[PDB]
Amino acid sequence: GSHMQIFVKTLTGKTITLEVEPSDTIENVKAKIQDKEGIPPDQQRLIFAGKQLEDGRTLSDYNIQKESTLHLVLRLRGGMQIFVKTLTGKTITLEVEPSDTIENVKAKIQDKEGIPPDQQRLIFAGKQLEDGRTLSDYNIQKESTLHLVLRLRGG
Amino acid sequence: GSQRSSAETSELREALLKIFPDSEQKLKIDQILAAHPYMKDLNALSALVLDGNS
Repeated sequence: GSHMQIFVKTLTGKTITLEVEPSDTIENVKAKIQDKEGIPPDQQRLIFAGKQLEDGRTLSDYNIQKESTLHLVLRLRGGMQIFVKTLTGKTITLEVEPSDTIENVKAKIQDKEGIPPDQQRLIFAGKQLEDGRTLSDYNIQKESTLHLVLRLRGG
Repeated sequence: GSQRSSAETSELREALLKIFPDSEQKLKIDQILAAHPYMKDLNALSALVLDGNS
């Protein structure tokens, strides 16, 4: 038989043991994990020696041998806190969801600090965030820090 | 709502290096931890490593 054993380490300490074929795609492995642990494949990110694995490629493509160990990172969903740092040294705390727009987020800042959204520029990972996008568009994560820049305004 | 203590940051750094062991990843991990001092969730930190949001 060409089947073989591999291990999938989760970030909760649990190690999942799977039976696979070198010809199995990453897609198949995620379905095996769902069958075993109930985790939907759309939340699964599989990693081997630091490299993220693509759904349409095989264990063989990645040189994943018998007894190999993969790590499982989960995509987080639902409500979360983010932190917004100002030039004056303030850290504003916001309750948000990945689907909130940048427009929504600026409105939440206005509710907390009275700062007009048109005066706000939000920065994440060095990038200015554009109004019609969502937090998830920029891959913004739970407890991340954003930087709030205040434009010059005439009032 | 509390910035990580040095021990909390060390614990997350050591866990991330096990997952992301290349020399370039080591630098990006440190830059991400420094940029986001409230992050305590290893999945969320891993997302920033995986999608290049350093």
